[PDB]
This record gives sequence, structure tokens and C-alpha cells, in this order.
Amino acid sequence: GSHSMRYFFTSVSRPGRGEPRFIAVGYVDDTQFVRFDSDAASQKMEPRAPWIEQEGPEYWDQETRNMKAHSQTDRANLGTLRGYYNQSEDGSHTIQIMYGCDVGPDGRFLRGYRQDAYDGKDYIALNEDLRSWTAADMAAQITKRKWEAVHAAEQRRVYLEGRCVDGLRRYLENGKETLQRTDPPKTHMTHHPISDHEATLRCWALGFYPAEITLTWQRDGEDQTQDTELVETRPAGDGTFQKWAAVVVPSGEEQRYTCHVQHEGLPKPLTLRW
Amino acid sequence: MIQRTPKIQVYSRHPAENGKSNFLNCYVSGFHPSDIEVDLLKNGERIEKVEHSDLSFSKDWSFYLLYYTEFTPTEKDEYACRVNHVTLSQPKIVKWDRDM
Amino acid sequence: EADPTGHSY
Repeated sequence: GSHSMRYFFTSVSRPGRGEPRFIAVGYVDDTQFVRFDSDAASQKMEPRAPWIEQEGPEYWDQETRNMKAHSQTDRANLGTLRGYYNQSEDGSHTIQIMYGCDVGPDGRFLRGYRQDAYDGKDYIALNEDLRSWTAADMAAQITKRKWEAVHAAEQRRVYLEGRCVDGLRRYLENGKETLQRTDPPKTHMTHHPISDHEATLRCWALGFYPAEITLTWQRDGEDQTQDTELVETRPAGDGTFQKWAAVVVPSGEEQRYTCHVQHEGLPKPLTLRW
Repeated sequence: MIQRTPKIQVYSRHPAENGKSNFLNCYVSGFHPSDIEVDLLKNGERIEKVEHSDLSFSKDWSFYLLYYTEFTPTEKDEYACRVNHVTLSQPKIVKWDRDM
Repeated sequence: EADPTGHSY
């Protein structure tokens, strides 16, 4: 299947309370593999997946340099944006950045991304063509003009089509025993009387990977979409995911209902009946 | 800037089995700004050791975090997650229910 | 691997 690598960065100003908090995380697909935290003791990029630990000292040194540089740029940028917007020094502000690339099953480049936000709203984004920018407001237009003058877009494209792709490809091979696996959901149904005349049926999917899954309820074969409560997909804490769907049914009618579970790790979709 | 209030789910890593060691999770998502207060409680009392995932965010720029602790559920012990955030007037408590 | 290039706004 297709794969992705993403880095997510958050810097938050802390007026009166020292330097901004900087937190960086890297992902391959739904799996986190590196982190940097400015308040942590190491002051290094750190491994968060087994398969990255075998990268040598020069990898860790370089990634650490990259994080310090990102940190420092964000710090100056918090000041810059505060000036563009005429904001009070008293307020806490946030810069977030995401970038990364997607590859197909043959490792070929599908698309790249680079997007910046200020205080949780779009600020400036690289367009899909990897040659132009979308600025969200008048302040971001200043940045757009600057990044045009310094040919930032070409620099991003070089990264996104090159090292982003090369890195992801190496990671997918090195961590193939986990990144290229699919853990099918462990499924079961539970039953919870609400009264003598009603019960909840809950259809569970646990321990699955990757995160994408569909759970659907039927009554006599017909989808019950509107009546179905679906929780948001949630991390188990061990690298796998969880989800459930529930329906409220008339007591005595539980056996008319079925739950269908679809996941790429299943030989065939599963059907459950009380 | 617009602020967004956290969504909260409290649950266990594994289906609960009384007397068997497990992990208690509190997954907070869809919030902004990132500053947040998340404690895990046993019988109304703050659990001492709680850790959390590395701050990340979704497509709409809102943040998410997993907070967790080892626990050994029983019939009688009550667990909860207590969340405060700038958007909440006062802390919000969500009881752990082994059926959700 | 992260992008070594940073840019001021």
C-alpha cells in the first residue's frame, strides 16, 4: 500500500517565563518514530520506535542540528509575527508547521506538503505544484513576497522529492516487520440493558493497525447509519488502535442486528450478531 | 484567536479483567491552545504516576495527547480523567466505564 | 529525515 512521512512542530511563546516551548514529532504512517522537546533534559532528537535506534551517531547529530535550527527560527518568527500583527507582548502565541511526503507501493513520489499556521489558523502554505504559495492574510503576504525573493519553494521541492522520499524508503525497509504489517482488529460484541424495554449493543474493534477501519450496524440487513453512535478512533497506547459503534435496540430484538467490520488486515470483512 | 475545547475519551488498553494489570488511558483531542491540565484519578484521588504522548496535531491544527498509567481494576475502585483547559469554566471529570 | 532548511517570515 501507499505510505507517508510527516513532521509536526509546535512552538508556543511563554511571556515572562523564558523561551518558547518547542515540540517536534516525526511519523511514518500511523507510527511515531522521533521527538524533540525543548524542556527535556537531553536536548537531542530521540528515538520513539525500535527500528530507528540503529541509525548511527551522525544521523542523530544531524537531526539534532535540524531541530535546534527549527527551534531558533520559530523563536525569531514568534517575534516577527507579533510585529506584523501589532500584538501585545503579554499574550501567548503558537506557530505550528507540518511537512512531509507520500509514496506509492513502488516507493515513487505521490505528493509533498509544507504548511504553516499561526494561533491555530492557516498562515502560509506551499501549493500542490511545489512552486507557489497561498498566503492566508495581509501579514502572510509579506512572508509570501520574502519566500518568493529567496526561492524557498524550490528548496522545499528539493527536500520533498529527494531526502523526504529517500528517508521514508529507508525507514519502511528498516522497520518493515512493523510498518508493513497489518494487525487485524480483535472484534467482539457487548450488551448493556438500559431498561426492561431497551438495550445497547456495542461492536468493538481492538488492537488494530493501521488506524483506518469501518464499523457499521444493520437491522435485517439494512444500514442503521443515523442511529449508530461511533466513537472517534483512539490509540491503545501500544501502537495499535481502538474503535466501537453502538445501537440502542428494543429488548427482544437484539438478534435482528449485525455489525460489519472492514479493515485491510482481515482476510474477509467480519459480521457479528448477538 | 479562536480557542477549541477538548474532546475526552477515558478507556483501558485491554478489556478490563478484575485483578489483572492493564493501562488506563485519557485521550484528549480537538483542542487549542496546547496548554492543558490532565490528571487520572482513583477513587477521586490523583494517581501519582501519569505519563503522556508527545504533542501532535490534526489537519485542522487542533492538538491531541494520550495520558496513561498502569492500573489494576477491581469491582469497587472508581477511575476517572480530570481535564482543565482555558475554554472550560472549571475542571471536567469523565468517569472510566469498562463498557466504553 | 527532517528538512535542514529554515526560513524566517
